Amino acid sequence: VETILEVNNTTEATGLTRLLIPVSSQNKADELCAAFMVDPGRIGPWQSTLVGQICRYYTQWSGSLKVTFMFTGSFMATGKMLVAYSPPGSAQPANRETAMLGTHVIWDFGLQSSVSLVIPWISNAGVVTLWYQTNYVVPPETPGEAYIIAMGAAQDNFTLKICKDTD
Amino acid sequence: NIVLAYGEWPEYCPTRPNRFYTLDSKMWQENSTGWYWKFPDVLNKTGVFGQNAQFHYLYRSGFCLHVQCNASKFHQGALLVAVIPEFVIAGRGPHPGFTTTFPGTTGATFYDPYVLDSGVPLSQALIYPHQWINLRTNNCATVIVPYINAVPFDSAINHSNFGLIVIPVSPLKYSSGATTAIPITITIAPLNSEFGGLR
Amino acid sequence: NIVLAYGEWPEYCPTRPNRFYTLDSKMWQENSTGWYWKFPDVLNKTGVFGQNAQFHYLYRSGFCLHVQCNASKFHQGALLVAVIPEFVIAGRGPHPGFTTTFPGTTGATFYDPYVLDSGVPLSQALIYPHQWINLRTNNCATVIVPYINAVPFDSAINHSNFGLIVIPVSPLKYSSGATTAIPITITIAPLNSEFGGLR
Amino acid sequence: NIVLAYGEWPEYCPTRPNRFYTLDSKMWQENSTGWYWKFPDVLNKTGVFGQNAQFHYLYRSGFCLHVQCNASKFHQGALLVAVIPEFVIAGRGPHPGFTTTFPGTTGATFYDPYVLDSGVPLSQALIYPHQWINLRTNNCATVIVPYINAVPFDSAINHSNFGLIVIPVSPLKYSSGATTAIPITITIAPLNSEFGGLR
Amino acid sequence: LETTINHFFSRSGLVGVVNLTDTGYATWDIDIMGFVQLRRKCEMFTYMRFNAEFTFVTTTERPYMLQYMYVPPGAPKPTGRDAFQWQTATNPSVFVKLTDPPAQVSVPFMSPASAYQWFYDGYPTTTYGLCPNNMMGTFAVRVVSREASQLKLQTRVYMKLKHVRAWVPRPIRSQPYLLKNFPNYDSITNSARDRSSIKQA
Repeated sequence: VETILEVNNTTEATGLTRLLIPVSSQNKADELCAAFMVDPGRIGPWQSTLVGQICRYYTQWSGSLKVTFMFTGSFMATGKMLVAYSPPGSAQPANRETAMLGTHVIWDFGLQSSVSLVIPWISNAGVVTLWYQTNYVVPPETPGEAYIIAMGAAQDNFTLKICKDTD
Repeated sequence: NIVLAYGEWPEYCPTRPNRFYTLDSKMWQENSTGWYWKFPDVLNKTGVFGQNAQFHYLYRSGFCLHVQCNASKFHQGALLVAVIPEFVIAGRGPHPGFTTTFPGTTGATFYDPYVLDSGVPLSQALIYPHQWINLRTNNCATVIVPYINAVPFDSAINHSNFGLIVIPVSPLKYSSGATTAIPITITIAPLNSEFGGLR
Repeated sequence: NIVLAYGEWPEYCPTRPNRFYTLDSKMWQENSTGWYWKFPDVLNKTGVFGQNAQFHYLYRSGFCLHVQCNASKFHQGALLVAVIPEFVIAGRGPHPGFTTTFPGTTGATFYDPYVLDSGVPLSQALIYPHQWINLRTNNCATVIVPYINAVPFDSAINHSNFGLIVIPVSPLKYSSGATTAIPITITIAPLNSEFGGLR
Repeated sequence: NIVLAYGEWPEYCPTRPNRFYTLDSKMWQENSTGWYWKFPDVLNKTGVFGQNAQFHYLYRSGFCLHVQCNASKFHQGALLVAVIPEFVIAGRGPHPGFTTTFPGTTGATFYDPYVLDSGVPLSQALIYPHQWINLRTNNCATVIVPYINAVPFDSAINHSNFGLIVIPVSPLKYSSGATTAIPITITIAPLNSEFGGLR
Repeated sequence: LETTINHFFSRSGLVGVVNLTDTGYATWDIDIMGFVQLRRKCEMFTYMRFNAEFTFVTTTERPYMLQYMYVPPGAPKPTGRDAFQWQTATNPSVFVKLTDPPAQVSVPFMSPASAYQWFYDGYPTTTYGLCPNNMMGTFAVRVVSREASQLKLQTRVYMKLKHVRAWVPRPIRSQPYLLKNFPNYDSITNSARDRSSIKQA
């Protein structure tokens, strides 16, 4: 079940504003919008979703998680995003170019309002980011700020093993 | 498009008595925080159904909903229409009372939407049959709800079958000159009502 | 829609080794004046192709391009995407040098677009396979380019097969309050590459 | 002639990417005492396989070996080529460290060959797939090794699948005037490599 | 028709004008980019392929046995009128008297690549856009006598292009150019002459 994923879990979030990733209109090209680990169970972003609670039980997990985004701007806005991904060998990339060579999905705004991404074969890290890759374009008399809320789910081959009490 | 709550198409197996009712439209501002209604209470003292639920003390029906907000192309924001069975207001602090739990047609408002006023976090609220009203794709949402209860009958006044929640997740931003509020109207139609016993 | 450069569908007749590359988006202001890239140079030191063009000294490939700029309905202007074979920067005044003729992924800019920096007037530039990006009809353009060379092979580093030019013919005008710059992103995919010889 | 390690012919059941590599020949003197290599570590930072094992973090392959020493008819001695799975250096005295356990292409040497530096006596070392290089019969030896691991995959850098040992059992004696050292060259070819995942 | 590409090049115009004093000889590199009437008609295209034939017309200010050597691309050019390059049999030469009607000879297509390239964007490894595969040779006109020629003769070289085939086009040059083999233009003239206003045709 695709549930809402907390990403903006900073100190000063304090409310419903931690369920959403900000998108400015003054960010220069290729600056990281958000980044978080793909870790169903470690203390962080996945701790709010439904996967992250039923995997505090069942000590050993393995499967194929997917991550879905959607956009919450006006109809007139238009931009692009580069949803990237890296295998758990290395850390996150630095530039837009060294992140482009991975498993990118060039997601834009004028055509699609939502996009998914299939992450293959985790076990008991792996880092997802998203980059701007273009300016955020508005017409006049339009508020130039929007938010991107994220999702989270597990596909068919997501299996579990030995039971364990929670917290 | 339409979302069947758990896939039922509610039939019935006490006589068997369909006007599209229309609740009064709430205004949605910048600093608004949500609403809830708790069916089948809001249809009481309203219409021919109200004269069939106040006098009869056994009840079974299913509903068809249509939540629809009209916004121009210069606004933004996204709502959340969910249908929670046996939705219980907890009470902060100390029980909540009566005029908080049964709001009538004027649907009551939230205090803390992040925990749904019951200690249940909103991050996992999509287990219930949900439908995103995203203001750059559509302007309507439709949920069909069957009769979900352990006992096959209940009273209409006391026991509430389920609730309907509307939560502004992303807040509404608008450039200056546009209208400040956006209405939200709701349509309720009983599908297969079946009353029993007259008092 | 798509424009085959002279109608080839580039096949090949030395091993035979397709990721959609994405160059970094240029900002287009009011007083901007154009760009150029000179393929197949910009794919060097980039990706697995860069590790296949820097070590091998024979080469043949064809390309598929996708120039796409995203603008709202409150801007105006029209670009010009042309694909010039053996495109030579002349040099004003006095040869132009090296960092002017091989710009890398950061595509260099024009000085005098009316003569294309080679004494060739822009009025007749539509002999080349062109595609108008008019900002009130579409937002994309797609050119497929075969391998156009007299000798059937060349080196990847030295000889440039062709060039890609983007010229703002009508300047961009916008009412106050809108965003000042408009991005232009480009997608490059090799079609039938065929390298030869390792060093 | 050739010795299949436990009779497998290693097939495979993540893409599927064979040059005969040649390690650098060690000199064998009178008072030498043995060598070991610990595959698949020595193929790292070497060749196209090194660019496929350093960037990928899942791995499965099998090997074909060819240990060959060239001696004239006026020398004598007998070596021992064995292939030990999960070969662990113990450490005397006090752990051995890192540059002792992962020697790279320069294969490290023994201290005490009688106990194989692990408390395991050499008298029983022929359980492993062995092949005698006796210098009055032949001059070559060939072992084919499948992929022997409990988990079907591992990393290439950290976990070593097996090791290769070369031990002079009978020491080399030679009359005066002959050359003092005898070379030993080794050939390594991957059979069915199958990598997975890029970093 | 007469708008086909073979008829568009089939006139035999002047290329180079060579005069010799008696030094004693006179050489001339082969290049069609000598006059502006032929350069503007040959930067039209990018790849060309053609055989050429020549004609040598001689105007004194009687007949002598003056010869016209030919150097294929790679052979060394003569340095003196009595050097040893004049007798190498691998250089095809043409002996023609003065009073005879003028000489005429054909040259085949010698470039290593399939067609000539008038635009190269690269390097051979100031060396920008100098493709060495356009060399066609010299002629090295020499009057033949044992000593003391004393003519003060002037030759003219004509050129006809035959069997020509052209590939991908380019737009024409619109500005005068300074250097001989480079498009440098010294930034500006327009293309169309002005009128008074946008109205009033």
